Amino acid sequence: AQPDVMAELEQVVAKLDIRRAQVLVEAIIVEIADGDGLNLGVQWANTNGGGT
Amino acid sequence: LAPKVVADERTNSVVVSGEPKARARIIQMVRQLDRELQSQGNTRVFYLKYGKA
Repeated sequence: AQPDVMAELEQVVAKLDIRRAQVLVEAIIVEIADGDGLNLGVQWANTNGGGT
Repeated sequence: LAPKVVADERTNSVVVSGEPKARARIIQMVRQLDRELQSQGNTRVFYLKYGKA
């Protein structure tokens, strides 16, 4: 380009070529799970009377 | 038959064709516009911080 644009492109480049900063990204996924089933049940069977 | 003005963009050279009064005054006009840019250009680059380019 023209020397006037060359000097303009030279500033654009210098700004655009800036050392891009780095990022360390730690994620922390914590899950906790449990629960209580309970099955208690009573059955009575009698020949004479009847059963449940 | 009077002095005329030109330029080359390969060497970026002013070309005059005419009088020595034209040599005298167009060497002035060479110098008038041979000024460089002062920091701020035609083109800028904005570093956006929270916005995505």
